[PDB]
This record gives sequence, structure tokens and C-alpha cells, in this order.
Amino acid sequence: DPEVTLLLQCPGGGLPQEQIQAELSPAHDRRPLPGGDEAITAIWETRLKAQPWLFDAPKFRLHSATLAPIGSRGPQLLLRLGLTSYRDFLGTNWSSSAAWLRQQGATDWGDTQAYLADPLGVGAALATADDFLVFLRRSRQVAEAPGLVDVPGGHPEPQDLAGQLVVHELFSSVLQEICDEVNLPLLTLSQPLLLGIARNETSAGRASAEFYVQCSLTSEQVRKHYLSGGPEAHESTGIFFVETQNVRRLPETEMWAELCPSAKGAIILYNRVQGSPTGAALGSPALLPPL
Ligand SMILES: CC(C)(CO)NC(=O)c1cccc(Cl)c1
Repeated sequence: DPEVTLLLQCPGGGLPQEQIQAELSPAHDRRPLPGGDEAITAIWETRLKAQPWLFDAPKFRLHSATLAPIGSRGPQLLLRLGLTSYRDFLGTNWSSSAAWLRQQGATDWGDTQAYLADPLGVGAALATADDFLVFLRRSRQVAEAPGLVDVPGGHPEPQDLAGQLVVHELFSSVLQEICDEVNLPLLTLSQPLLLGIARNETSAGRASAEFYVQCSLTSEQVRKHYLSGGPEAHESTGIFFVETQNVRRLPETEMWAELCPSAKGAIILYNRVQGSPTGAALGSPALLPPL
């Protein structure tokens, strides 16, 4: 799967909020472009003169993520984060010249991402009470991954001593994206666990944090809540469910070619971190069938 690379696989079946530290620093920002950020401004002007109802928004930038030695006490993950924007994304990662910026970054800074906005996404492996994962169909009329299958998520917007507020906004935002798009009550959702971080190589390497969230509703109740919002209550054009039993072999199915890269990330990390049992009981042949 060339379109997705794993940057981080979390231990212990996934990390809760209380085990993560963030360092939010201007040292973690995008570097100014070699010929100046005028190139970004020019692409933005062109875009607004065709779609003048568009608006900029701030975004978190992922610089890097360092895991503690496995089995250790105390904080287990440090997220190094800067600030970017939708405007910077359109002028770098989404640009036709994104590959040239990656090569220049290797040359100038020894870092393929040095000149890229790299806004941090969030996604969820959302499981039902009757043991299905939730999938959404994208419109065939949007610019990114039209007509492809996605999981719930988005790109959160800003507002250890400012760090803990940043980790809280990241975990909060995955729940908020589930409530906005699936139309679920917040009280049917578990506190999220961070499974890992996945890179979209089709979008010049921008990263998404992938979370596990459990819902107390069955698949039939989740469907009712989704549909009862009506066409204007969601961006997606349909919802569907795959048994967790069948998610194990999803990369061998015809569905795999229809999944956008970030949803592939979420499924690979669910299979490695929540699936793949380590103990004698769940690892027994009757409960973990060979092949
Ligand atoms: C077309 C829209 C407005 C749909 O939500 N695009 C985004 O919000 C978006 C996509 C990729 C990256 C970042 Cl930062 C934003």
C-alpha cells in the first residue's frame, strides 16, 4: 500500500489522553518557501477570485512524535506540534509542485516535510455495541478523494502547560466530528484511545492521528441516528457497517481499492493495535483462525 505509511503504532492497545504530552512551539512550524511565501498568497488570491465564499482557518501542524521506552511509567508519547492554516495547505501539500517542495526540503533542511503545511487530521475506528466498524461514502462532487469510502474525522482548529489543553482539544475534536457527521449523542461514546499516526503519501505526506472509539448503540441504532438528520445533517452520502471479524482481511477485499488513504490508516492501526491478540486465550486457533 504505497499511499499510506505508519509514523507511530501505540503500545498497550492504544494510549489514553492522560498518557500524552504535547509541545506546541514555533520551532515546529513550516519553514518559509525558498522563493518566499508570495507563491502561497498568489494561489490563495486565484482561488478566492473564483470562490469568494471560502475562508482560511488555523490548523495544528505535526512536526514529529516520540514514544517512550515500552513498559515505562509516566507519559508514554510526546507530540511536537506547530501551527499552520488551510491557506498554507492549499499552497503546499495540495499544490501541483508538492513533490518539488519535498526534494527542496531534503536538500536544504534534510527534511522532506520542511516546506509543507502538513495539517494534523483525526480519524476514528468507531465500533458499535454489536461489533461492527462504521464507514461513510464521500460525495462524487468534492475535490479530495471523490466517491471513496472514509471513516469519521476531520482537521481540528486551535482554540505541557498549554500542551495538556492541546491534547484535550485533539481527543475532544474526534468525539465532536463523530457527533457532527454520524449524529450520535456524546453520551453513547467512550473516551478515545490513540492507536497511532498514519501519513497520506497521495497528499505529500500529511499525517492523521487515528483513534479507537466504542459506541453503546447497535449498528441499526447508529444508522437510525445518521439518517434522521436528513441530507443536510451530513457531508457524506451514505453509512455502512463491516463486522470486526471481517475487518481483519479487509485489505484482501474489493472494498480496499475504494478506501481513501486516511481510512486505510485507521483500519491498518485497528488491526495491529486492537486486533492481533498476544495471549494464549484470544490467540487459540478456534478464536484466531489461521490464514
Ligand atoms: C473542502 C474542505 C473545506 C472540506 O472539509 N476541505 C478541508 O476542510 C480540508 C481538507 C484537507 C486538509 C485541510 Cl487542512 C482541510
